Amino acid sequence: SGAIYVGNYRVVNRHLATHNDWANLVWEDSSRDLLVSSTTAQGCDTIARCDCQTGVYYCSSRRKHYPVSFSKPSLIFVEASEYYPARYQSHLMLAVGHSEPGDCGGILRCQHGVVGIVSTGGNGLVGFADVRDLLWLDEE
Ligand SMILES: [Zn+2]
Repeated sequence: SGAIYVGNYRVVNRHLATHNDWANLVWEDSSRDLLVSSTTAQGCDTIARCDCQTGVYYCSSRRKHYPVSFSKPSLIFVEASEYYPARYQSHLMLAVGHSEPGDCGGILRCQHGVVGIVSTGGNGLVGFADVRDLLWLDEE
């Protein structure tokens, strides 16, 4: 589990979204496994605006933050998981590392802020849903 709290937005994995998230929906995209809902309180996370390929992610299933290199956000074929069939997922970045279903929502961060959240796992790889192209999270 986990979210990003920027401005009056909450960013979560679409497959973990709550009733309250859908009842306060701003934007969602199945293909990216992302959903954004509106918040009453201001959040304090900063979204990275960069093309970094190194950062640190939180892995709840190891209680550890791991430094990783990660790929450019792309359309990647993902194996079936407990929450999606095998499919193409867009705006996904891979690293070599551990990720199980409960790790979804863990933050990937670089020197510029939050890059994205854990979304995929298995096969010795971790996949992150990028948020750096969602420039509207910085305003409004
Ligand atoms: Zn960066």
